[PDB]
Amino acid sequence: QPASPKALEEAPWPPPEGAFVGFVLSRKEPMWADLLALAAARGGRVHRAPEPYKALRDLKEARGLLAKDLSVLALREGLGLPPGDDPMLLAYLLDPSNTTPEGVARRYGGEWTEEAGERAALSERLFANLWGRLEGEERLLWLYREVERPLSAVLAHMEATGVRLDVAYLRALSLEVAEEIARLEAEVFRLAGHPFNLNSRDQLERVLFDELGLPASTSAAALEALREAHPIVEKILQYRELTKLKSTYIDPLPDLIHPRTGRLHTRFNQTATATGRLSSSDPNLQSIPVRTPLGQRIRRAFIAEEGWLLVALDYSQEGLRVLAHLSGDENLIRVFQEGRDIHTETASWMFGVPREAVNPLMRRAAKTINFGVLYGMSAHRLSQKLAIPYEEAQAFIERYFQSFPKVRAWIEKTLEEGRRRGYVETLFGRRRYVPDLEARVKSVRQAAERRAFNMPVQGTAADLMKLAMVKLFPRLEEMGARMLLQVHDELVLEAPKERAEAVARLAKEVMEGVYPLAVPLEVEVGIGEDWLSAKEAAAL
Repeated sequence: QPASPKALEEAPWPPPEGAFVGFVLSRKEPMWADLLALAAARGGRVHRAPEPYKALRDLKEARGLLAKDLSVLALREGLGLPPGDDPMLLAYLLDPSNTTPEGVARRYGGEWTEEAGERAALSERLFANLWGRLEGEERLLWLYREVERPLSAVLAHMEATGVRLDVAYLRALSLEVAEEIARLEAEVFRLAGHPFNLNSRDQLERVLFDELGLPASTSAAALEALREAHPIVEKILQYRELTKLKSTYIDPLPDLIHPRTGRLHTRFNQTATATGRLSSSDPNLQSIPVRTPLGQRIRRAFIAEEGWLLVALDYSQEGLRVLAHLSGDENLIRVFQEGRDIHTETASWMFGVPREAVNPLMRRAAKTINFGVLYGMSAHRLSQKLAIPYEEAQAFIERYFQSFPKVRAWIEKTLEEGRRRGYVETLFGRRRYVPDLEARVKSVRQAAERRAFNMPVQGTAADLMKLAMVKLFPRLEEMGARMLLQVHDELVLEAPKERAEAVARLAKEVMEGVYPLAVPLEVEVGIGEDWLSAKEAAAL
């Protein structure tokens, strides 16, 4: 028989100052959860709270794994318990593949279990280990102290505060989408010659392959191939598209209004993504359509409290400004410095015509490359998007890199340094490991290259936004305003109607002045009763 493992020593609540917390929720969403257990740990000693909710009052901060989530629940219960140290944040800075407590425990030692005392002891141990791993990493430590750890309190406020929704609007939008779905379904039935359950894979296989005799398997991948093969496949794809938007971004939202707050509590996570951008859940704001009429309409459902207004701020051409800075391209920097329309000025440079001779077609081409260049868009993709011959796409790309040669040089150098070193870095020194740059299979290596030279751009953009949020938040609290949402290049605030103007102007200032680049940062801002209106004002 084996020796028994060391047990945690246990002492009475409350714990001493600086203790690490562990906690178990009834479900993962803290705004919707019951706090089932609360423990704290210090120097191989664990303190279990007899009634969790009362025990929160004894803590000066939430220090441990998922600290932000405990802070959100505290805020829901009317208690201002700020998140402090969280080993998830350390692990994520060490390697952004570290996104879950179970993964971090597996990698760096211990085990993520369902018992609050063990989670408290795990938190303590993980912090010690990961803090040790970050010794002599000055830039990562600075990012931790100045961005990541303060940002966790900002995220707790956003999630706990939530956003008001227009339920009547959402019902009206739902009906409109239902009408379109019904129209498409009816067409599909006519083309098939009989009704069937469109959502049934078996029934749909019969129709496509056995009845219509289309080439032979009913996945979204499969139907994409056949999209042009028969008019019915196009209709099925649209039906699936609309059904998904309705069931993902429209119908669930009213049920996510919390009965106690009357608001939707979007869940924000700062250790979830490859690039370091913040991610959202319930809803995933990033997946709301941007361009389509339906996508814009969903944002009209997000409204301000009575007597308040939303303020929507967004960085203009954030990625391209970062690329100008990182590449040091003199021509690209000059475009931004001189403050003229970036895409027009780009077309002028590209086509060797004066800006006054730049036509819509030229501007559209310049704009497509200005966005595609960030992601490694191929000449083939460019030719498809502009509906021009491949050869002409190639010519445009050459004109672009003739105008902006250090952009091409920067791309090449980033991949070269990435191969040599095994990682790429943001401006603030966040590293992402990119082992597939040396992968044999050409397919996978090019996909890796695109993700690699994008990380400095999008990762830097994320860093700038996160620092802006950290700098802005206490100024907003002073003014009696709120920070609600972040997605893409954009930040949404809520302000008392009479303070909305002053909030907008201050937020624009803070965001534009967050960090000095070789080019100015530019932020557009709009004010409105709903998010879509605020965005429409900002684009005006």
